[PDB]
Amino acid sequence: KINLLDLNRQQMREFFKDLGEKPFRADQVMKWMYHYCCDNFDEMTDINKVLRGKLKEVAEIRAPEVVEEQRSSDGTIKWAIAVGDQRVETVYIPEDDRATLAVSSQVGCALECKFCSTAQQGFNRNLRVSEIIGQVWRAAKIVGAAKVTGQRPITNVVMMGMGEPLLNLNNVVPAMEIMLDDFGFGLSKRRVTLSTSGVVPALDKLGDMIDVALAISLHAPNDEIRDEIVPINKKYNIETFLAAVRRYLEKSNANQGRVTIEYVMLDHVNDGTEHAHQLAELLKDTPCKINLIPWNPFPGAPYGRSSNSRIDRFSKVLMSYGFTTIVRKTRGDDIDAACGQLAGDVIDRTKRTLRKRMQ
Ligand SMILES: C[S@@+](CC[C@H](N)C(=O)[O-])C[C@H]1O[C@@H](n2cnc3c(N)ncnc32)[C@H](O)[C@@H]1O
Ligand code: SF4
Repeated sequence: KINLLDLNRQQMREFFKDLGEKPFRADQVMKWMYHYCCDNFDEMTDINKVLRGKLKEVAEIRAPEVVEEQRSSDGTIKWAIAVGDQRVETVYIPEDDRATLAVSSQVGCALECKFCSTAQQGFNRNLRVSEIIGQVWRAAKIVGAAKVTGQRPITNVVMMGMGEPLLNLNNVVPAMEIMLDDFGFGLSKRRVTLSTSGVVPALDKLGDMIDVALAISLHAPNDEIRDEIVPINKKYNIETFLAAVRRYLEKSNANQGRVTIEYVMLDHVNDGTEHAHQLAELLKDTPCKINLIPWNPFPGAPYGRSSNSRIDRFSKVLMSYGFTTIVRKTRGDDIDAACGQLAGDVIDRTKRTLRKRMQ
């Protein structure tokens, strides 16, 4: 069967057209899928029985299943999401004004950032469209669909889970189109954020095919430090990445002329005042919002979390130059906040297979 979660509205309309139906019936079906979090054609009351019969025969609504769940005391929910044999993560982060979902793009990652727990695993495969938007669907359902509960479950989506989004453009863009779509999750392009370590050629391509909010993962004042922290800097350095960001903003207006800059705080690597000064000079031409993220530790990594006093000094240096700097609050401290810890080692795959036999 065709999984309807793989399709955007354009593709959803043409599918129904081959079924012998008028375009807006696809829109009507999407609405049941995303506004009500429905995966059952029998539950769709305002669709005629004939159309309902065609859909059950050739189509399915199969969302990724939750294999594990962790609820924090601050509201943060973290899920291990099954995608065939392997596992990926999805984190729900509730706030006062916003509700943010962290979605994964790939199974593992090939970019080997030394401060990321997914790096040590290595890359396995990219996710399908259904496997990316189905994280949102599944999260929305469990949290509570908009037209079921009355309140939207998810107001903000950030592609900051496992994987590098820009190395999966073919599946990530259509999935984001569904997030943006009114018959999908009806999100503003300000509320859909793609994070990237800096795959420059792909970033130039992203701007030609969609307009969403960009956030860059910088983590360094210079190229000498970033070669160590973020290996892709060896291929596309900071000034090549910054120049690519300006080219994107000339096409994009989701950022409103100001790119988001992610900057993790690692003990005595990139958190002294001398790094803040260098970073201020670096970005003097590029308008931005700087998010200072405290490093969530995990076993194995050769780094420590930066003391909050050093984070304040670092922040105040940048604020003196006139940069808008945000110190991001840590979420899920009582649980595994570290990105990629719940979905653990690769060898569990075999141990899961023996589990199902004696179930
Ligand atoms: C996991 S990456 C995925 C998207 C993209 N490849 C990127 O690097 O931006 C998203 C963000 O998670 C953050 N991150 C990854 N591992 C972390 C860790 N162990 N502690 C704190 N932040 C982490 C990085 O700063 C990065 O900006
Ligand atoms: S930080 Fe982003 S790019 Fe670097 S390894 Fe982790 S997921 Fe891949």
